[PDB]
Amino acid sequence: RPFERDIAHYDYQVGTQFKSSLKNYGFYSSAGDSHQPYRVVVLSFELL
Amino acid sequence: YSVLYNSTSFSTFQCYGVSSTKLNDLCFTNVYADSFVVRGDEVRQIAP
Amino acid sequence: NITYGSHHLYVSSRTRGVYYPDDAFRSSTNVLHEGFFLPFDSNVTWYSFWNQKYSVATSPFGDGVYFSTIDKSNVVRGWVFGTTLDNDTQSVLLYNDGTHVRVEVCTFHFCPTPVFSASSPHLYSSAFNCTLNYTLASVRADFTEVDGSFKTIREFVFKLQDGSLNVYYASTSYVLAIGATSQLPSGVTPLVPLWKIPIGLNITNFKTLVYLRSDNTPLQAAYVVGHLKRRTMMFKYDENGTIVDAIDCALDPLSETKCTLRSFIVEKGIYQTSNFRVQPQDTVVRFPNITNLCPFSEVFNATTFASVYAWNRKRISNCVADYSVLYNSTSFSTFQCYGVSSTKLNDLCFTNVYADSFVVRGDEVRQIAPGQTGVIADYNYKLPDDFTGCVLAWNSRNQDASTSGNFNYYYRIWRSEKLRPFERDIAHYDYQVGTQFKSSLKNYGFYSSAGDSHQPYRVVVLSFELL
Amino acid sequence: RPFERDIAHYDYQVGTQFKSSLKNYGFYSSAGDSHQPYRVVVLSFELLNAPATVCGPKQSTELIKNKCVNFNFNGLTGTGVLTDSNKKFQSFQQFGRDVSDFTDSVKDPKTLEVLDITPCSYGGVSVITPGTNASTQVAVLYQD
Amino acid sequence: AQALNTLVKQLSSNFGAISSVLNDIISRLDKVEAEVQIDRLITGRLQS
Ligand SMILES: *[C@@H]1O[C@H](CO)[C@@H](O[C@@H]2O[C@H](CO)[C@@H](O[C@@H]3O[C@H](CO)[C@@H](O)[C@H](O[C@H]4O[C@H](CO)[C@@H](O)[C@H](O)[C@@H]4O)[C@@H]3O)[C@H](O)[C@H]2NC(C)=O)[C@H](O)[C@H]1NC(C)=O
Ligand SMILES: C=CC1=C(C)/C(=C/c2[nH]c(/C=C3N=C(/C=C4\NC(=O)C(C)=C4C=C)C(C)=C\3CCC(=O)O)c(CCC(=O)O)c2C)NC1=O
Ligand SMILES: *[C@@H]1O[C@H](CO)[C@@H](O[C@@H]2O[C@H](CO)[C@@H](O)[C@H](O)[C@H]2NC(C)=O)[C@H](O)[C@H]1NC(C)=O
Ligand SMILES: *[C@@H]1O[C@H](CO)[C@@H](O[C@@H]2O[C@H](CO)[C@@H](O)[C@H](O)[C@H]2NC(C)=O)[C@H](O)[C@H]1NC(C)=O
Ligand SMILES: *[C@@H]1O[C@H](CO)[C@@H](O[C@@H]2O[C@H](CO)[C@@H](O)[C@H](O)[C@H]2NC(C)=O)[C@H](O)[C@H]1NC(C)=O
Ligand SMILES: *[C@@H]1O[C@H](CO)[C@@H](O)[C@H](O)[C@H]1NC(C)=O
Ligand SMILES: *[C@@H]1O[C@H](CO)[C@@H](O)[C@H](O)[C@H]1NC(C)=O
Ligand SMILES: *[C@@H]1O[C@H](CO)[C@@H](O)[C@H](O)[C@H]1NC(C)=O
Ligand SMILES: *[C@@H]1O[C@H](CO)[C@@H](O)[C@H](O)[C@H]1NC(C)=O
Ligand SMILES: *[C@@H]1O[C@H](CO)[C@@H](O)[C@H](O)[C@H]1NC(C)=O
Ligand SMILES: *[C@@H]1O[C@H](CO)[C@@H](O)[C@H](O)[C@H]1NC(C)=O
Ligand SMILES: *[C@@H]1O[C@H](CO)[C@@H](O)[C@H](O)[C@H]1NC(C)=O
Ligand SMILES: *[C@@H]1O[C@H](CO)[C@@H](O)[C@H](O)[C@H]1NC(C)=O
Repeated sequence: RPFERDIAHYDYQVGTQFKSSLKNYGFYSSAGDSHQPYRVVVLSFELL
Repeated sequence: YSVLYNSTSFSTFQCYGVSSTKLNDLCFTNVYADSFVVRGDEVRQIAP
Repeated sequence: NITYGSHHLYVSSRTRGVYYPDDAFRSSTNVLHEGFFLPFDSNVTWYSFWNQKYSVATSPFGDGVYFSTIDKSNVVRGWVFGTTLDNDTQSVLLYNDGTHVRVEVCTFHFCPTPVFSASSPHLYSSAFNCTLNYTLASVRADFTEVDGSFKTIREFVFKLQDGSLNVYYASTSYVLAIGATSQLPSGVTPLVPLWKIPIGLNITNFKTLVYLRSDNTPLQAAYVVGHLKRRTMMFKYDENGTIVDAIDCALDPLSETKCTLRSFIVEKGIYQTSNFRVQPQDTVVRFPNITNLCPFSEVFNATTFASVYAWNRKRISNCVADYSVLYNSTSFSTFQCYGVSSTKLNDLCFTNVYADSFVVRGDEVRQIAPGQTGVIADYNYKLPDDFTGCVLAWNSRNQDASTSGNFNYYYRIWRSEKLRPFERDIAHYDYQVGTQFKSSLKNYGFYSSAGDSHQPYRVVVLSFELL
Repeated sequence: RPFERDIAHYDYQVGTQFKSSLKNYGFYSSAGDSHQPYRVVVLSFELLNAPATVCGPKQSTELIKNKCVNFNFNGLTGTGVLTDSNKKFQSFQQFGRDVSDFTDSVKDPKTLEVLDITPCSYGGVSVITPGTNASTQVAVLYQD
Repeated sequence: AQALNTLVKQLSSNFGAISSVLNDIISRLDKVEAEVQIDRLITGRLQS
């Protein structure tokens, strides 16, 4: 759901094996811009 | 946001519900900031 | 091969060629449909195969064709669609082999006068680079000759939309004598949508395929070819969903009266009618006779570009703007037009054209747009909100980047106020950062070994006027 | 033209010389992302009154009839009352429409039966009041 | 009196815009984005 955060650690079934649902980012310095790490800052505003 | 110009070069500045050129004349009642790191090709997914 | 002569007639189409224009199940409604239809009581060419006369010719396709065959022994086997029907172009081969209906988009070296010899096919000598081969339906149609009179009429409408060949089909029982007058049946027989074949081709001509006997003599048959035109029609839908009546609104004043209302029955009276009779048939293009091409090599292939704070404006006039010239040399990573469509640029004439050229970073190309916020938009180059023109950018690392690094490009980091649209500030001054004074102009470091967000990009902004 | 493919080999005149109209991509592994090769897959969809061939991974639910419920048949959503139908409808087509483009009938994908769709509270309801500051009792007229 | 009061009360309708207040639309968006919402409000109020 929007603005929902799930930090629980659990595994899921891929066929018959169980693999972790968290995957790792490999950020090498010699790579393309589509694989370069990007820092994203999201601002939310209210005007009440 | 003009303070950050000499240090941070923004590859993405997209505003929703407000215009980015109008940000210097608006006062907000509530502001949240969400920070994370994604891949370069996943920046397009941070949008409604 | 087939040295026999031909025999073509000229009959009236009457009230044939009606097909379903959509897929919805409608009922008890009179619906106006606009599109490509066979006009009522129009010229249609009749080609006869009885009396041993071979009448196959390469008819033009146009905006769709109406095909109707009248036979008794399944003489017409299929069709060949294409442009030149040679081996330099790709052609569609839609036919029946006696057990299936096969479509083969394929590059054929067609035999002269392609025809079947009984069940043996003798269409093409060779085929290659052949992007479609599958069967549409499993129907049986033998090559045995049936004696007597003509029994059924099979009607077709072939249309091209979105690179797909749409086939509409209807079969009706129609008894016609061998020596009788060649004429089409009466009434309305709607053609149901049969197939959508993704041929992905350009079709301008089509040829019919028939089958002969083992002695290579034509059988008794006849086929009619009509051409669809841009027409407005009204169809009457039955309560069961079928089409039972049709009106061509451009035929006569009575049909125009029926089309002005939404009824097939008009009461006694005088009715004002909307214009359905006349449609434009020709296009008169009149452009000024200037022949010079615009100096795109002078601006796009310049040795050095201006900096973004000191962007260069150039006036373009008395020339033809052909952007397809730049395709073999310049690869545009950004072609965004405002106020006009980029696909419409080849059909437009501009009273005034300006060209603004500068160099920014790779990630600052997004700031060259109306209503943007950033260092370039605030302090270097701002577009108006009602901007009419196109923004052109392309990566230039073979020109404006080096291994040691290019440092000849500058941008303004600070101003006392945001720039107005199309305003340029080239004054040199310093500003206070805390207690120290630093220059308001910062230097671009364009190394050849860097990411595309830091690679130098050459931006050309065109401004148009339509007065 | 849209969705048109031209695979013919031919040459064109560049000034006075003739050059091939096909140009070659050079995809080096050490290059920027603007010159890196990209694989593009373009999907084309159609939403007609035809049987579903490709659909999404959404789990089905048991039928509820004679009740005002939300429904989802072959991606066609809506809200109404489902009832058993005596309608006979043409094959290789799914839902029935109206002159006002209101979906009144739909073929079930699993049981292969047509069901009516009746809008919830389609009849007129009138309330008769002696008036606030006179009473709180009301009388209800269910029209027709 | 009821017709005049209804005409007054119809000024609080969005008519498909982001807000029924013209000042919020003007102060939150730039000219191009605010033109659409102001045109929607103008069409609704002209209809009223
Ligand atoms: C077109 O040219 C005109 C004339 O040159 C120019 O007007 C100038 O605008 C600046 C920026 O608004 C004005 O400077 C401001 O003036 C007052 C007091 O002097 C204050 O509002 C500002 O001081 C703040 O900002 C300073 C840094 O900018 C800080 O050091 C200070 O502590 C304050 O925070 C600021 O100095 C300037 O007075 C006018 N000049 C004249 C002659 O009117 C205008 O901006 C140009 N328009 C463009 C480029 O669109
Ligand atoms: C080549 C085009 C071609 C088309 C478009 C075609 C369509 C077509 N042919 C059919 C039957 C038939 N139509 C034909 C024959 C023909 N029908 C024709 O339009 C033509 C040109 C022939 C002859 C080559 C015959 C003999 C049958 C009966 C086949 C059967 O028993 O299934 C049917 C009805 C199927 C049914 O009722 O189950 C369709 C839809 N068949 C074709 O062969
Ligand atoms: C990525 O996910 C897919 C889909 O779950 C995995 O494909 C399955 O792999 C298992 C074995 O691991 C097979 O038994 C299944 O038949 C596969 N399903 C499909 C739909 O292909 C795939 O293995 C995963 N890849 C990883 C984890 O590297
Ligand atoms: C970039 O600009 C910011 C904003 O002006 C500078 O930050 C100021 O730096 C001065 C000098 O050190 C300090 O006195 C101020 O307190 C700082 N202000 C803020 C808000 O941080 C920053 O130094 C500049 N960076 C450069 C020039 O590299
Ligand atoms: C790219 O295309 C342009 C435009 O057709 C070519 O420019 C022409 O080049 C020929 C010689 O090859 C000259 O005679 C013409 O006068 C040029 N025309 C224009 C309009 O400039 C250009 O050579 C092509 N570049 C290639 C193939 O590398
Ligand atoms: C089409 O048929 C009509 C019928 O009257 C005829 O007059 C006309 O000449 C025909 N057109 C051609 C091109 O044969
Ligand atoms: C293509 O057709 C030409 C005649 O136009 C012929 O000479 C040539 O052999 C053909 N090439 C093939 C079939 O590869
Ligand atoms: C002549 O027609 C026969 C069968 O009708 C076919 O096999 C042959 O290829 C044709 N001749 C040429 C030169 O294509
Ligand atoms: C077309 O055929 C020729 C000759 O066989 C071949 O060289 C070429 O690669 C083919 N092109 C395609 C697109 O299949
Ligand atoms: C199309 O497919 C059929 C069936 O596999 C094959 O016999 C025929 O040669 C193919 N036609 C071509 C490649 O032109
Ligand atoms: C509609 O179809 C039914 C069922 O086949 C048939 O009895 C009826 O006559 C048809 N109605 C019309 C008007 O053709
Ligand atoms: C760019 O165009 C100029 C025009 O004078 C030409 O000399 C040059 O070769 C072109 N190419 C490059 C890579 O500079
Ligand atoms: C599955 O679909 C078939 C028709 O394809 C239908 O007969 C059947 O009832 C459906 N459900 C189950 C549970 O098999």
